[PDB]
This record gives sequence, C-alpha cells and structure tokens, in this order.
Amino acid sequence: YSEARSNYDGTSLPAWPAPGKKPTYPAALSELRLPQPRMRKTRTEWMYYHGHGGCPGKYGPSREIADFEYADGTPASISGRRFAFKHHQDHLLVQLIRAAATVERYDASGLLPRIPGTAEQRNWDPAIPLFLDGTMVSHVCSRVVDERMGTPTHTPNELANRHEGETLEANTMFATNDPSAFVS
Amino acid sequence: EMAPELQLEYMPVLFTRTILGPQGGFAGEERLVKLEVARKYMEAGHAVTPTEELRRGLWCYNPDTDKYDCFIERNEEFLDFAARKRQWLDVYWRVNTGYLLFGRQSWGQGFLINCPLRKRDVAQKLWEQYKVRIDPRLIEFREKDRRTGIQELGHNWCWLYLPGAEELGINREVYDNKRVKVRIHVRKMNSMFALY
Amino acid sequence: LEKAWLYEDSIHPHADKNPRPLCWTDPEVKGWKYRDPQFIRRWKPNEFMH
Amino acid sequence: EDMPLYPELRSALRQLRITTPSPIQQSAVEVIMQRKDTVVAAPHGEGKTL
Amino acid sequence: ERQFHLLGYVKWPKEIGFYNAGDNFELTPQAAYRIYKQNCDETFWTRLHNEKTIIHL
Amino acid sequence: AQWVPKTAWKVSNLNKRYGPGYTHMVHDSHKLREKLSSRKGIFVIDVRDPGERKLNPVPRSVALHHHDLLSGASCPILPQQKSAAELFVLASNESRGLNSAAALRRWGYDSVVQVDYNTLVEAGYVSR
Amino acid sequence: MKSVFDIARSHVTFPVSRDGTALRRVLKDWLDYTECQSLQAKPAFPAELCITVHPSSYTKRVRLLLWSAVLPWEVQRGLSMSVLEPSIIPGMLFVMSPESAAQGLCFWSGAIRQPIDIAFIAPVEPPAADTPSFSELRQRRLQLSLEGYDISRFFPDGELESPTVTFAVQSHSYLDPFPDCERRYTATPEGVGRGNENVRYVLETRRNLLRDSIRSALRECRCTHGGDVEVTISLTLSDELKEDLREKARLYTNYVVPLEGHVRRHIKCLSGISPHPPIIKPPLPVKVGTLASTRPRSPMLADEAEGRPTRLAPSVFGRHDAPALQRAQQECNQLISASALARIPNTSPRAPEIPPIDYEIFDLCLRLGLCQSEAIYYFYGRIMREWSKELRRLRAAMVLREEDVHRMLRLVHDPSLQVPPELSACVEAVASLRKITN
Amino acid sequence: DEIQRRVADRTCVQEQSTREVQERWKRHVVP
Amino acid sequence: AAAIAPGPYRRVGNIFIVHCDDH
Amino acid sequence: RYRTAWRELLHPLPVRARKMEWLKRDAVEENEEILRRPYYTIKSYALPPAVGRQEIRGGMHSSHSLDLIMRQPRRVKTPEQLRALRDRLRFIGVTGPMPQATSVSTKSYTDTYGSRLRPRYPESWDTVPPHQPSRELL
Ligand SMILES: Nc1ncnc2c1ncn2[C@@H]1O[C@H](COP(=O)(O)OP(=O)(O)OP(=O)(O)O)[C@@H](O)[C@H]1O
Repeated sequence: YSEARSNYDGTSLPAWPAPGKKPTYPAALSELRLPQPRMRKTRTEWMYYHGHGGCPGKYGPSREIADFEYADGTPASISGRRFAFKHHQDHLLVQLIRAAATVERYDASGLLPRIPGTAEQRNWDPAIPLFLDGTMVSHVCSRVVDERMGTPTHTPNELANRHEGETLEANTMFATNDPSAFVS
Repeated sequence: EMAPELQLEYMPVLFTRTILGPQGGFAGEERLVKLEVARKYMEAGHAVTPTEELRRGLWCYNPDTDKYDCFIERNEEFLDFAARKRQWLDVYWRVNTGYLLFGRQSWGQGFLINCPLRKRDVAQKLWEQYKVRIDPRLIEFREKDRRTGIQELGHNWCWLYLPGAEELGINREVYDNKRVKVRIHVRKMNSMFALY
Repeated sequence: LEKAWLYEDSIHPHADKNPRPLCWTDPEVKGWKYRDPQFIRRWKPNEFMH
Repeated sequence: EDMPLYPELRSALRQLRITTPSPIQQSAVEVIMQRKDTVVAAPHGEGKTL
Repeated sequence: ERQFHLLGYVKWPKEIGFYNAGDNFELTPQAAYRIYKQNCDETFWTRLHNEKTIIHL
Repeated sequence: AQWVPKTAWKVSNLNKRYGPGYTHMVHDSHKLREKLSSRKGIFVIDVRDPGERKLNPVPRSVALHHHDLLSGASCPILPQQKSAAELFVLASNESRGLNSAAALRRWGYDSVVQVDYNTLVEAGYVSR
Repeated sequence: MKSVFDIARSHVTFPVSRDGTALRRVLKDWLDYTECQSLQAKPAFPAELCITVHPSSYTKRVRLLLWSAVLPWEVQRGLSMSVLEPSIIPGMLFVMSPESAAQGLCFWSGAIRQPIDIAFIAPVEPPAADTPSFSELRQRRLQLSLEGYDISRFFPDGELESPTVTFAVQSHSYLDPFPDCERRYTATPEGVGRGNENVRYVLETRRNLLRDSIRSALRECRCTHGGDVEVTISLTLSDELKEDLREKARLYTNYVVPLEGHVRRHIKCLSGISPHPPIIKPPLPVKVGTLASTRPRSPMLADEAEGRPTRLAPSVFGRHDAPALQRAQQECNQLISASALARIPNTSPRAPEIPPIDYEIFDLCLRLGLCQSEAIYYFYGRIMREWSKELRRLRAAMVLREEDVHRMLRLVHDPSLQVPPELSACVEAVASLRKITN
Repeated sequence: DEIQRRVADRTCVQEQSTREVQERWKRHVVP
Repeated sequence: AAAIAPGPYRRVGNIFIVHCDDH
Repeated sequence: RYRTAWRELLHPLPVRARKMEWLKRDAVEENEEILRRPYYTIKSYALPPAVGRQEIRGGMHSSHSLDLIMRQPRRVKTPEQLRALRDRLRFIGVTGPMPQATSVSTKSYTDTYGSRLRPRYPESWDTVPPHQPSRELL
C-alpha cells in the first residue's frame, strides 16, 4: 500500500485543531535575528522547515521511505547507495556523540575557560566585557597560519612602537556597561 | 611584584610634567619606566628620582609662567584626579594622532564601498587598534555621512565627542575640548580580513 | 503578428467574432506604504473587571 | 639626543666632533640597539663605521 | 486615482454626492438637507448656506 | 505621579571627575539579620578564593566565580525574577564585590547588596 | 487663589542673572507652592466625561473638576501628599511631552492617600479629517502660529483649536497606595495606545469611577441583552480649562526654560565651571579670508573645509644642524617634532578649585524636577564621596554639617521621591552613627 | 476653520463684531 | 521563585553545527 | 548636497546585490553573536533546561517539539535517582568480563554462539544490518 512518515517512529503533532478553534500557523518570515528587514520564507526555507534539507529528495520521507514493495507485502532489497546513506546518517550521529563527549571530558578535566571566546576574539570584538583578575612541517604551517591570522591590524608605531616592545593599555574612560549600545 | 629580571630593565620615576604615551604619566606619578625612556625623561627634566620628601611633595611644571614653580602635595584625591585627567588626555592623543584603517570589499575598481561603515564598526576598530572602549553614541559622522556612512573609499574622518572635559579642566591644552577628529582610511582588501 | 487587429477608433468589422473584453491588471499596485489611522477605542462592559 | 646614549658616548661624540647623525646613522643606530641582525649598507664616506 | 487621492478628495456614496456628466461634484438634495440639519447652529453657517440648502431642495 | 526611571540616576557615573571607578560597605547587623530572617531562602552568592571560602565556610550560600557571573553561565541558577529578587554578594575584596555587582546589574539585577564575612557572622546568617 | 501665574507675577522682580540668592528664593517659593500649598487651595477647572453606549445610542456625562499639571514640579508630584476629597468629582490632568510619550509612559503610586483610577487618553480626529491634507494644513498653521508656547512639546496637533478632535480614553489602569502612606503600584498603557505618540494626556480620579459611571449609564443594557453592547469613553474640556492649559504651556515655554538655563549656570558655577629674524616660526592664527579666498576652487570641495584648524603650522626657515635646532627650540619655546608636541601637553597639574557641595540646591532640584539630570551628574559623586569618607571616619572613631545631614535625611525619607538604595543606605548609616534623627 | 484663520490675518476690522455673535449663538443653542 | 535555584549544580557545555555557505 | 548627489552616481553594485551583501553582513554578525557566548552554563537538576535562555514571534518554528521538551521539567530530579538509574545501565560490546549477579543459568549470546557468528538479520530497505562483522574490529 502507501506509506507516509515524517518521523522515524511515525508519530507527529496533531495535524488538525479541535473543531471550531483557531489553528496554529508557522512563522512566515525568515528566521533573521534583526527585526528588519522582514522577508517571507522562500521555498527552500519552507523545505528546511518541513524537514527536507534544502532540495527535495534529501533527508526527507521522499528518500527514507521505500520506493516500492511487492503486492504480497514483501519489501525490497538493500541497495549499495541505501547502505551508504545509512552509513552517512550513522556518521552524523557519531560526529554529534563524539563532539558531545569531547565537551564533557573537557569540562571534567577543567579545560573549558570561564571567559567566552578566544584572545583574538576578545582583542577584536569590543562587545565582549573585560575580564580582569614524525614530521614538523605541519606544525610550522599551523604556527605560520596563526601568526598570519592572529592580529589582522597592528597598533600604529606612532602610538606604541612594537619593535621596542611598547604596547598600549585599554582606555575604558568612555566605555558603557549596557550592551544596548552595540545591540541597537 | 614584578619579577626581578624584568624590574632590572625599569627604574622608579616621579613625573614632574604630564607626558602622554605608553611610557609616560601624569605630573606627580611614581611609575616604573624603562631605562632608556627614564634617561630621556631625566635629561629633559620631565622626571626625577623618587626620594621620600619628593614622594611627599614635588614641584611640577607650571605652564602659565613656563617654570617648575608649581608645588604639589601628592594626595589620594590628587592622584585620582590626575590619573583621570591623564586618561582623558591619553585617549584624546590616541584618537587624534594616527589613522584608523578599515579593510573592506568593493566590487571592481569602483569609488564606493559595498557595505557602508557605521558607528559600531568605527568603535570596533578603535578598540581593536587603539585599545579604546567607547560607546558608538559618541561618534558623529559628517554631514555627507549622516545619511549612509563612510561608504566613500579613501581618506575619511568623523567626530568623536568627549563629554567630561570641563570637570577636569582640559580646555586650554586641547585644540577642541568637546570633540576629536578621527582620521579614517578605507582600503579595498579582498584578502582574508575582508569579511564583507 | 497577423493575429493582431489594430483600429485607431472603436469601429471594427469583427462583430461576428464576438470579441470578449480583455481585462488585465497592471502589476504596479504598490502604495509604497500605508499607515493605519487612529480610531476611538470601543470598550466592553465586562472588560472593566467583570 | 632623540636616541638613548650613555653620557660616556655623548663625550666620545664631542671628542670626535660629531653633532648631527648621517642618514645611515639616523637609521641603523636604532636597529642595532634593538639587538637585531643588521645589514648597514651605505656609500663610501657617510659614517658607516660609527 | 493617484491624482484624486493626492488632491485629497473622497469617494462619497451616491446618496451623498457624485460627479455628474460635466464632472462637477453635484450634492444630493437629501444630503444637503441632512448637512443643514446637522450644521444649523455652527459658527460657519450663514444666510448663504441656508440659501444654498433651499437651492438644493 | 510620573515615575522617574532608574536609568535617569545613571548619569552620575558619567562624571569624569567624580565617577564611581576609573559601594555597600556599611550595614546594620540587626537590620541585615532581620531582613535575612524574613526572607528565609538562598539569596547569598560568595565570590572569593576557594581557600578563603574553605577557611571561612558559609552554608546556604552559592559559590560562584565572578567571571562566570559576568559571562552569564549562571543565569538559569539566578532567580529568573529580576524585579523582586535581592542578592547579597559576599566578597573579601571590595573590588571583587563591585565587579560582581556590575555583572549582576548588566545581567539585570539592580537589587544587589555587598556584604562582608564579619557582617554576616555578627548578623548570624552563617552558623558560627 | 494662589496660582503659578501669581507666583510668576511675584518673581517678575527677582534678579536671577546677577544673584544666586534670588534664584534660591525662586526655587524656595516654587517648592513652597508645590509642597506647602494644598491641592484644594490650588485652582481647578471643570470638564465632562462622555460615555456613548452602542447597542450594535445613549450618552451619559459626568461633571469633573480637574487640576491641570503642566509644569515639571506638578507633573512629578501628582497626587502626592494630597487628597481628592477633603455632583462634581475631583481629578488631575497630566499633559506629557511627545518625547516621553514615544517612550513607555509609566505612572506610580507615589505617596498617594487614596486608591486612584487613571485613564490614558489621546486626541483623535475623525477619519475624514485625518487625511494627510488636513494634517499638512494643521502643520502649516502651527508653523505660522503666533502663540506663546512651543508647538513642538505642547499640543503638536492643535487639539485645543480643532473643532472635530475628541479626547478619547484609549486605556485605563489603577494605582493602589503604599501600605505605609494611605495591589498594583505601577501603571502603563496597554492594548490600543501602546507606545503611541498621540497618548499624551493622563486623567487621575476616584477609583472605579469609569466602572461606576458605565454601570449607571447601562440601564437598557439588561433588556437588550435578555432580548453585546459597546462603550466609548471620551473627555471634553471646558473653555476655561483649555485656556488654563494654554496659559500653563506658555508659562512653561517662556519662564521655565530660562529658569532651567539659570539653574544650569548656577550648578556649573557651584561645580567650578565658568564661561570664558628667528629661524623658527611658531603657529599663527589664519588670516581673514576674502570672498574668492574663502570660495573653494570647485563646488565639490565645499565640504573639504568642514574641519580645519584656525592656526597655521610651525616652520623652520633654513637648513641647520641638530644643536642649532635644539638651541632654537629652547630659545623660541616651540618644539619642531609633531610627535613631541603631541606627547608633551601644556596643562596645569593642579586640580581646579571647586566650592563645597550645595545640598540646598541639590535638594531643590531633586524636589522640583528642574535640571535634575544636571544636579545628579554634578553632585551625586561628590555627595557619595563626602558621606563615604565621613562614615569611614565615624567607624574609625566634622566637615559634614548637621543641617546638611538633616536635609539629606529628609530627602531620603521623602516618600514622594525615589533615591538610589546605595545613597539611602549610606545616609541612614551616617545618621545612625552620628546620632541624628529627623 | 482654516479659511477663517487665514482670512483673519489680513481682515479689515480687528474687532469681534460678527464672530463673537456667532460664538454666542453657538454657545446658546448647541449645548 | 525570587530565590536562587537550590540543590546540586551541573555544568552543561555546547556543540556547534557548522555549515559552509560559500566556496 | 553636491557631494551626495555625485556619490549617488557612484555604485559598484545594484540594489539587489547591495541587499544580498547586507544580508551577508547580518549573517556574519549573527556568527559573532553566537561565538560571544560562554563555554558552559551552570544548571540545576530540577529546573527545566530552558530556564536561563537569553532569548518574528507568535508563529510556530521547526524546533517546536524540541522547545517543548526543553520547557517540560526534568525527569531526573536528584543525583540519587541519577545513580540508581545509571548503575543498572549495561554495556554489551564492552571489552572485559561481566558479572553474573542475578542469574547463573542465563548465558550470554556470545557465550552461546561464539564471537564470529551473528543472527541472520532480515535484510530489506527498512532493515539495514551491520554487514561484515569482521570489518568492525579496528
Ligand atoms: N655624523 C657625522 N658627522 C660628521 N662626520 C662624520 C659623521 N659620522 C662619520 N663622520 C666622518 O666620516 C668619516 C668616514 O666614516 P666611515 O669610515 O664610517 O666611512 P665608510 O662609509 O666606512 O667609508 P668606507 O666604506 O670607504 O670605509 C670619518 O672619518 C668620520 O670622521
């Protein structure tokens, strides 16, 4: 016969409201954090909303549900691409589980700092508050990438000549405590 | 508290005259300045060695008569006021001295920018390359920039208003004790630091 | 092009064809903004804590 | 006077009767005092020795 | 319609008034009598207003 | 009468000569004790060194770091009702107390009072 | 009866620009009118409350005697330390500013003796007259107006002269007094009129007045329900009430703003702020420019001269050695290095002299709402530092006078005002340790 | 109202001869 | 409800889902 | 406004391209805002996980069921219940011996059928079993 499942277990929310009651409608606007500009969801965004990631034929019932079955109910066989897709789903799940386990072991070992972001992010973004009180070619490559992407701009030498080891200190005389100055 | 091997390269110094910079200080401050910088200061006369009677009181430079005949008793409230006036003068000097570089994208060899610069971005670059924390409300664009911003590619500038100057008495030395001129230079950078 | 019958007046010999009037809507119907007017609010008797 | 020099070096310059630095001395003295490997390149007779 | 709403005129129901064959805004006699009955005692009402109400009637 | 906003009094911190910093240090023991005995809950967060709080333990207190308080990692533990909730910052250093109060104000808690360990002892909140 | 117009006719002679005692006397007299005079002794004007009943018409009107609060002290005081009752019902009418109306209007039960019912109303125009053509006509009329008050803050739509405007109650709420002076203590408009720039009038009156009037007006409602009804609440002002509102707005515009300027100048004076051939050529002021010299070379360069210095740049007129340049700098008192000029400012190292705190002016500003932000910004840190130092001295065991302590204690214990908790606690602790009460 | 307010600026007589009479009639009949 | 959450406290980290939007 | 009238003629991109660039800028700002969050968050056992959340409203989103689960109260109230539930958690493919606390006659599947043998799984489009059990051993 015919099969229609949007979930692994087949369960779902009540598709229809109670008789005589106002229904619930999804958010028509694109999920943009700023209140403006307001834009209606595109068809691709509606597909993402309904669960088909991006285009049709991907991560949805149109791909998960069996393509056919025998008239006596006998199911089809396992295709190589079907096994590959099962392995891909397992790979996503393994990525999630391993990332979560890494976070848990970092928190257990105490490697998660109390200050949000990295030092480069703190030196760049002013919206963050101030918190006071084998082979080696690949290693050299990582070091030079860090040296090139750490400080995108330098303090002008007219203020503090970095060749003499002179650095400027944070002058927070005109700062503000409320984040609205950067949010608005 | 500084390690001895580092402190060997410094020396205690009482500032007689207010000096702006990362190795400067306000008049009447005990500061560990580097050897060469402290030598320059003591040769120019803008600093002395911190004796006990000098730490109690010290003669400072009087700009009205251009002599060092202004005696000052180093008090808690005086040190607080002088530190605050030094912070004001220091941020003014930082903002008024050099340029502010903005690497942005511009399609082709056009004259304008893709996304115009706003006060948030101006304050971001101020904190980034000047280490100055301000709120974007103090920034004022020019008349031609009130509508869109710093969209023009090249040499630009805006106004940065510093409110608290009359309480500190910074009306004489500064050319304009109400606002600063922030020289801005926007460059078409298609490199990794474009982000826009 | 031959399926176009151009007449500078309203007189045309195509009466036996019974040409139906063609109605098309111009896509430009934008008002570019519309703010709602302010009206006097109408109150209910039970609304005042009843 | 803009570059840091000990008083003994000040007296050595006065003994050698040298007051204004040459363009090579205006550039190379600071880099060497920063303890960096420097290539002092200058033409003949411009104070490259000092 | 844009020029109409820009000049600021309103589309009243036919019972009130309408633009006649000469595109002149003719006011219904009933509408004129009701306008009179409402604005009898206003400050701007005048002998000419009464005369025009009789003219419309 | 028209209500003067609480933010209208924040113009005092903009004074470049008499600014706050570039302080709840005084409390009546009896008044603080009766306030705590009327509240009867967990309203005290102690922000100080671990060795310090092991030397001077304070039960019925939340041991948090001021960096966590500022970053906002303790918001679901915070009372979630920022209007009627009043918090007591226990810090041996007045600078740490001011920093924790500023963090709580930034996250939306204005009713934050700084208390000392000796004040808490003489008020009787900490048992012995 | 004593009115603000009488107070101004009395102040007509006080020289405020030349003396500070006269400004203090003016503020003291205004504080006397605000706190020492009775609300029943203050003049009132009649108005009516119309209630239209739509069955889907019947109209019932209530006689109201309204006190107008247009001045800042009246607006911030309200029904504080006063009673409505010692066929007409008393009330108070607040006229807010569009700046404060764009923001969320919030009222609070500040030292009220009776539970009050407040109504946020707005001047609404009929839809036919609400078109942008009539709006432009009203704007042109207001721009060409010759009236005394400022049209930007007071009646920016001409609701006093508009023949078709009606003041409709867009929202309602209530305020219950504090348990100490006599359960919602705050009130903001909701629903229609939320963040509306047109809701600029508040009406405070007896509690449950709207509900009682609606109940008394709804008599046929029972039969119409037994065999859904809507209510429209509007407020109509008498001609004398409108004239008093206009006069208070004009008095504000022409008296309070110069008074606020004088208070700001006085606060600045009390804080210490008073208005005002050699080879090296020093910076000189730029010569006066003629017509063609001031005219730029191109019409596009008109904005280039926006930010320009009024003084020229220092210069050296020849080629010299380093000792000669240093000697010339020392003899001319002018440095050549721009870096040195920027890093070595000519500033006074001593702190500017500042007279002591004026607790009288501070209390007057906080209690009259005149230049309250300036008073806070200029004196709050000073007062906090002085009281903290005095408290440290008292705890370790003066400069703080008992009169100032009493004034600050009264200002803190004043229920009609809200002071920060840190200031309140500091003042209370200093008083408790210095044995000063009331 | 707009017509009257724009005409009264350059009107002949500055007194309220007829407008006060109209206002009196309104105040006596309307309410 | 106006008090601080009682009982023991558990630390909860985060994970990122990163999607490449450009070449 | 001559400078503005001249600048209006200078534009490298059309209006739609400028709107897309500004959307890209907003996306970058969203990434920065998400990165400005702390690394962890102190929670409690009893309260729901969606209590201290820092946050186009009124409509249903794609994470509706997830938000409902986050809003409902937690099902493990105390660490005592946590450990009383976790101690009964059993691992099958774990390396090492396992106890026989409850029953003795009950033998394991590996104890009955060795380690190289698997049950014949129904292989169909819906049931995809782990083929080649020997490839899983590192
Ligand atoms: N600042 C100065 N002012 C005046 N004279 C100088 C200065 N510096 C160096 N001289 C003089 O220049 C002369 C040449 O100096 P030096 O030996 O450095 O030249 P050089 O570049 O090394 O030449 P070569 O490459 O031929 O050896 C010295 O005798 C010295 O007296």
